[PDB]
Formats: sequence, structure tokens, C-alpha cells
Amino acid sequence: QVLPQALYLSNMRKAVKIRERTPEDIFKPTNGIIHHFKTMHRYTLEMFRTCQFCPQFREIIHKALIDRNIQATLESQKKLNWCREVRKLVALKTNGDGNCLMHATSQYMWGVQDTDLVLRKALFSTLKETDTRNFKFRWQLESLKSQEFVETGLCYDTRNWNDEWDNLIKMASTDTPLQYNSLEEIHIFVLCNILRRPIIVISDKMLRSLESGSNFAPLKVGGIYLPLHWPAQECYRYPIVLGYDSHHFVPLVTLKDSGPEIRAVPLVNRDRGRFEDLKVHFLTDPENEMKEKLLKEYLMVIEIPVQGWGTTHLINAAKLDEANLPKEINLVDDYFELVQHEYKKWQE
Amino acid sequence: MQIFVKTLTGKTITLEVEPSDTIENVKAKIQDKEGIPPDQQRLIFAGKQLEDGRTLSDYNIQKESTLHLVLRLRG
Repeated sequence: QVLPQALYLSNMRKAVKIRERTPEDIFKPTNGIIHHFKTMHRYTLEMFRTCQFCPQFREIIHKALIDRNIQATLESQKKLNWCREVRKLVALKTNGDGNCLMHATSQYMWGVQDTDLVLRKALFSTLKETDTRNFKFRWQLESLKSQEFVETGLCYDTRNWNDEWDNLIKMASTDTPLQYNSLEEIHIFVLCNILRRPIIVISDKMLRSLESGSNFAPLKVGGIYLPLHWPAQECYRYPIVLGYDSHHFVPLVTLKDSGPEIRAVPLVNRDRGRFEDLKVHFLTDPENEMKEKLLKEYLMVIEIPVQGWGTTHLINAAKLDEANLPKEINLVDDYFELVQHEYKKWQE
Repeated sequence: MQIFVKTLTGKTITLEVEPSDTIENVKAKIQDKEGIPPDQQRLIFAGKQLEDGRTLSDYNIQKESTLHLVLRLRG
């Protein structure tokens, strides 16, 4: 049990070196553009190899770092690691202080949590200190179909939207309710525009009833979040892959040792013998009309042959970034050296 | 009295309430049944989003009425 439960605990001093770089890398332009990162949004963490060690020692590593509950829920629900043609993803444990969306995202890019609330504070200022009319537009349009106003027969006055929008703005703050307010889909979409990097969220499709085991309500969080307030040429085309379950966010990182399997995430779920597209969130009607052309621009789409329901089937997937963290800011290098040192002692 | 809360899947749950219970009261009994926090619940009746402060009778909600539940789930 000696191994830490978080990557950054291997070298807190290096983790501080990283957490002190993120604030100075944010550019706050005077023009009215959303504030964003200069360089650090292009970093990507891959997780070190584990298949080398013996089975019993693989468990103590996996127990320490991997969120077993989110891993088991998503894998056994045919939502995570279902495609035999692509490399595996594993969910790194993430603090549950109400900021896991920022924690999970910072871990995917940098290996550190949003301990200093850099991402969280960057989200709040955008909503609080700048014009948000386009965000509120996209959010209204999605809410109408998502919350199914036509189905429930609901009507919203202009004040109803304002109160709900002001509440989403207050949710982004660092005020205490857990330690911080949880966040929802529109915050992810603002976040991805702050990063100029797409965010794919992998999650289950429906919330189950504790009484009947039947379907209670849909989870609408899964899907693709594109940084649409920026030209795709000014965006990083490799996505951030997040996992969602039990109102918790975790990063879905890939193992560095990749066999013949392809480093890509399928942009399609297999629900009931049908290859269902992932929901592309917060598009406008013109954007939705060119949905595929937008996907092929903000991502790197490829066709992956997969086993089809005794036949071969062609699905679209997005290429995934290789680990590009330099040695000075690579906490995975340090944690791996810590694993090998313990593995020598474990053999006694 | 009995009322019904219906979700976007068609799942419908039965609640035991008095005409004097507030909406938050109604939301509380829902939380205790399905483990969903009140701030993440939205109850709709006859086109209106029901406010936590007002009484069930204030919305003229009577025995065997059906409410609609939409979930603003957070993470």
C-alpha cells in the first residue's frame, strides 16, 4: 500500500513547478476574446506501463492510482474500452472536493490537480467578467431539447432563463456550498474554449432507479465539446478524454506501452447493435448542419475497421495525442522510478 | 394524498404528500427515495416550473396529479 494514490505525490516540488506555470501561461487579451492558454494546453499525459510487473503487483499499482469504481462501471456497461482495435484507457483517481472537472482536466494535460484553482478561477472570470451572450444562446438552445420543454410542456419567461443563467455563473465560483460547487455541461464547453482543445466525455447513457432498476433519467453529459469560439486552425486537435460516473469526473488516460492497437477513441457508442454517434454539444442550427465537417476540423478523424454485428464495420474515431511532457515537468517519470524501486523491494 | 412524479424516461414514482407541503418538501421526499439532491431537481406542472417556496395547493395540485421531473445533474 506504500504507493501513493496520485501521480503528483511522487514529486510535489515538481508538481508545484507546474502549478506555478499555469497562471503565467494564461493570456487575458484586451480585445474581448475569451482568455486562454498560450502553450500549455498542448501537453498530454500518458500513463506508464503496468503489464511488465507480476499480476499481484499490478493490483497494488492499479488499486493506488486507478479509480476502480468509475473504471468498473464504464467498462462493464460497454461504454469504456469496448473496441478491440484501440488502446485501453484508465481512469486516474480524482479529488471529490467539487472541482473534479478542473481536477480531471488538469490531470489529463499536466498530471497535477487544480489545487490552486487556476482552471476553476479562469472559468469563473470568463462567465462573470466578460460578455457571455453566445454561450447563453447555445445553452438555451440545447436546454430546450435536452430538458424536453415540448415534452414536459414547460414555458420559460425571460426571467426564468436569467435566473438559471445567473445560477450557472454562481456555480462556477469558488464559494462554499463539498468544498466547491459541482459543474455541468455548459461549464465543460466554456472550459474547452478556454483551452482551445476539445473535450470528449465518456459516460453511461442513463441513470438507473434505486427502486426498480429501470431507467430513471438520461445522463446528457457524454459527448463531444468543441472549442467553437475559435478557428479550428488556432486550436489543438487532440482531445481531452474525461470519464463521468456517480457525479464524478476523472481523466481517461492511455497506457504508454501501446501494442498494435491504435491510439484513438471511437466517436461512436455501441448501444443496441447500432453505432450511435456521440452527442456533439451546444451547436447552432447552421453548425449542426455541417456537424461532420466541424468534427473533421477540430479533431483528427480516422476510419477504424471493427467487428460488426460476424462482419467488419467502419467507424469514425479521433486520434489521441502521444505523451509530450518534457522531463522537467513529467511527474509520470518520477512515479515510475518510485514504482520500480518498490518493485525491487517487493521481490523479497 | 397521493401524487405522481414522472421522469423523461416515463418512469413514474408515487409520493405521499399533504396539500400544505411546500415544493422543497416534495423535492425532499424525492431525494430520500431516489438519492437525487434538491438543487438538481426541477418540477414542472401545467407548463410552470414549480418554485421551492410555494405550497402544493398554491399550484392547485390535487390528489392523483402528475408532476414532471427534469434533472440538472452536476459533477
